[PDB]
Amino acid sequence: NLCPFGEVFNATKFPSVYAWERKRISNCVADYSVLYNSTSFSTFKCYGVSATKLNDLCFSNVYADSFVVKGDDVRQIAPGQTGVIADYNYKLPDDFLGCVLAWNTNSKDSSIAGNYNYLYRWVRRSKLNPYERDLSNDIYSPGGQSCSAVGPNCYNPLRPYGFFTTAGVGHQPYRVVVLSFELLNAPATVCGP
Amino acid sequence: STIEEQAKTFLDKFNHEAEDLFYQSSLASWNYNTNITEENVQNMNNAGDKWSAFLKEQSTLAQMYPLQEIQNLTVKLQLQALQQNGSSVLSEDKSKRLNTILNTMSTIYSTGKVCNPDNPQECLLLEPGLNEIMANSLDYNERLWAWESWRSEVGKQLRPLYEEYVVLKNEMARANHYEDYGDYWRGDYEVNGVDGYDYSRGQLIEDVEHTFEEIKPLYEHLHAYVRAKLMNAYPSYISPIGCLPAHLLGDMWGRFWTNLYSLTVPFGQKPNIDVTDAMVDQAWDAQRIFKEAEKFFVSVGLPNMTQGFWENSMLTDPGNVQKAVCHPTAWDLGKGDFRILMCTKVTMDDFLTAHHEMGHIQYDMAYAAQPFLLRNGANEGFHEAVGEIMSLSAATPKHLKSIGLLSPDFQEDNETEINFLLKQALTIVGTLPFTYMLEKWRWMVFKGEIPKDQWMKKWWEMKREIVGVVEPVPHDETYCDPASLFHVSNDYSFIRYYTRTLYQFQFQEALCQAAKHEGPLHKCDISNSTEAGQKLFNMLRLGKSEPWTLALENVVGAKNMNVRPLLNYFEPLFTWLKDQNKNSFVGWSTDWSPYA
Ligand SMILES: *[C@@H]1O[C@H](CO)[C@@H](O[C@@H]2O[C@H](CO)[C@@H](O)[C@H](O)[C@H]2NC(C)=O)[C@H](O)[C@H]1NC(C)=O
Ligand SMILES: *[C@@H]1O[C@H](CO)[C@@H](O)[C@H](O)[C@H]1NC(C)=O
Ligand SMILES: *[C@@H]1O[C@H](CO)[C@@H](O)[C@H](O)[C@H]1NC(C)=O
Ligand SMILES: *[C@@H]1O[C@H](CO)[C@@H](O)[C@H](O)[C@H]1NC(C)=O
Ligand SMILES: *[C@@H]1O[C@H](CO)[C@@H](O)[C@H](O)[C@H]1NC(C)=O
Ligand SMILES: *[C@@H]1O[C@H](CO)[C@@H](O)[C@H](O)[C@H]1NC(C)=O
Repeated sequence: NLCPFGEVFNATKFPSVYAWERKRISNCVADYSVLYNSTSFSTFKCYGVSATKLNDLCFSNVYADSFVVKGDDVRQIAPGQTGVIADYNYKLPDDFLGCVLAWNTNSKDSSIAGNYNYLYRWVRRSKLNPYERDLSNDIYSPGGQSCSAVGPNCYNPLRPYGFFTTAGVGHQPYRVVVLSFELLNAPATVCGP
Repeated sequence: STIEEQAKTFLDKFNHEAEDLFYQSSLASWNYNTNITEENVQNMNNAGDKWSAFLKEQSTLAQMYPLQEIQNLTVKLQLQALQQNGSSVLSEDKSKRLNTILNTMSTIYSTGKVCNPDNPQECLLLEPGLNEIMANSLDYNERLWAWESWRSEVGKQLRPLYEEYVVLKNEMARANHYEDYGDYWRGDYEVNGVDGYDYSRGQLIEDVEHTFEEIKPLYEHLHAYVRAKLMNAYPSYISPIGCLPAHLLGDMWGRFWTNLYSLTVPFGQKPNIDVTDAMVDQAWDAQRIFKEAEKFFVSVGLPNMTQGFWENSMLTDPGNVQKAVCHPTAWDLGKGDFRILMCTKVTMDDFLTAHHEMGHIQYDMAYAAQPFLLRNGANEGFHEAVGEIMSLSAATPKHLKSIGLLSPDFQEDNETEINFLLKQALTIVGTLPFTYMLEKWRWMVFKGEIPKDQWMKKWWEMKREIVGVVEPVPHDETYCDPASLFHVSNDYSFIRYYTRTLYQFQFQEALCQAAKHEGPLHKCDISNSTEAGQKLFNMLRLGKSEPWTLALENVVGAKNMNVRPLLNYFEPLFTWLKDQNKNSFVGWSTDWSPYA
């Protein structure tokens, strides 16, 4: 059985970073070679394991998380980083065994007038815990206080990205997939060829 | 819930929104300037209107934040830049009156025309009719007619309006906690709150005067030299003792002395340096010119250009049906978009202008990491200075030979250097007194020292004392001569051109000192010197986030503007002029007038 590499990486639509989707992979033979003649990865970095050793390892459980981020913020998807995305949207633990893949997708996620279909959170009361998701729509009083209208110092937490075709390489969309696998005393699920 | 913490989030919001709308406005403006249609004009006007409205509403909510409870200086700088009240403090009627006055003055300046008697049909505008005769003609009477006709059919209609203008502006200044409008203009150079790097608004005046006191000797000699040559051109019109008539100084107002070069060449048998023919021979295009400029900038350590610059810039005239403006400009649209717009042609002048514009782009590229409000130069003179030092470096014979554009057999003789130095002097040195006198007159009329009835009487007194230029026809009080220039009649400050000139020569000598140059400073090149590039980048990266005194010290090692490098640059011409002026008299007397 082939892997669903053509179903996760060839999807029609990707979710926003604040509402990222996680998928579980069943029994599979990891044949990455069917992905080489179609796309090239601008960022491919693995922590805890060498990328060339995936052919001789079998994982207890595998998860794939998908989202889309700006170009300059791709560096924030790492164990010990700090910043807006790392604190308020997606946080990764320090003891992380997995891989991160990121590729440029300007040709279809950008436009001449601008795409505004991707949102992210810019203010939150406290920093996030690893592997957590928040879907609130409150009004962010900076100092704790109560307000029921969007006016002075009461800001909605979500703001949209700005994607233009003629923008520079730091402001171009990038699609990011995080593959996280565990090694426990359980029967193996995904194995190499 | 400190006010400081509440203001940080507000600034974050403001930056994020300002990026997007500024980008939209810039894109619309580019679409206009590349391609002229009515629809493009409408789109530009819409975008501009939205950006002005957004800025005004943002300023109106910013005043909630008191400035005296903030300790971070970046935050105070941003808030102070955003909290300026503008002209909105005046009542609605007065604001409407002021806008009407400004629009009327701009229109009348831009549409005025004159024509000589007995020819009611053929009337010439300022451009390109009056400029051609002013810059090319050799007849006394035609030049006098043009000068007086332009200053008697356009100035008179400006004298009453300008009057009201002054009063209105003064009131606005006094509602902004300023002494007068001159203080408002001078406030750009003010820095306070940092220990050891402070600058008062009224200090600048003093320094300017001090600097001018050291330029008076050299200029004086140059003045004498020019007079002698002019005595040959107009045998019975110039006194050997007095000043120079105003209608014989190249341009209309006497701002530059460039056009006199043909009449004042030291050695006319030696042709100037010109490389256009070699450019045409080797089949050079615009793309080659810009590639050469990019290589020159790379050689000193600074980065390359991104793919957007090559893909989106318009380096050639579109021609055919399309019409576009051909004034060379460098655009920073934001969000990592940099462009250059110029109608390139194969000539040496375009070769130098490409370097100028690319220096602009490099400076704009250096400080892209600063917040939105701090994405500008330290003051209004750094931007252009950076532009001009590169053009100065790129025109040397060494650099021309290095890129395979001049014959290796070419050997320089001191006559050619003297000619080049005189040509540069007639454009650089001859404009400083004019600028200083104009700004001093404007400052003193705003301050209230000169009463209204004594305006013109002062204007031609200073001209005979500082610049040494006399009037050919007596002028009554009804005239408004200073309003005849573009900058005065369109509300633009005029001191940037002096600090700009001193700063560029301060930078050049400091950069050449780190490249281990040996010899005169007028033959320096900075190619293959990474130390000079690092020293320049240290200043370029800062932006407006620091006081300009620190920015200057990071390059030259001094905290204030200085004039010694200019004299060091022009020393050989100084000694040559001193040698040849042994028979003429140096200086002028005010009492002589052409009609006396
Ligand atoms: C800056 O340095 C480079 C590298 O030394 C120079 O390029 C060489 O120039 C010489 C002649 O000046 C040529 O013979 C070489 O072929 C060039 N390339 C190399 C790799 O040596 C360059 O000329 C220098 N710039 C200036 C203005 O002199
Ligand atoms: C210039 O503007 C006209 C106006 O519609 C447009 O048709 C034309 O395509 C434009 N030129 C370019 C190169 O976009
Ligand atoms: C001012 O705030 C900025 C925000 O990043 C911070 O980097 C800087 O250190 C602050 N200034 C001082 C003096 O702490
Ligand atoms: C002018 O500015 C001061 C302080 O920024 C403010 O108190 C005053 O209300 C402003 N004037 C206007 C436009 O109301
Ligand atoms: C600049 O561009 C050239 C040509 O592509 C390249 O060789 C060089 O590595 C680039 N980097 C710099 C800043 O020199
Ligand atoms: C140039 O140098 C020669 C000697 O090499 C000298 O005789 C001549 O006077 C110099 N030219 C000038 C303008 O001083």
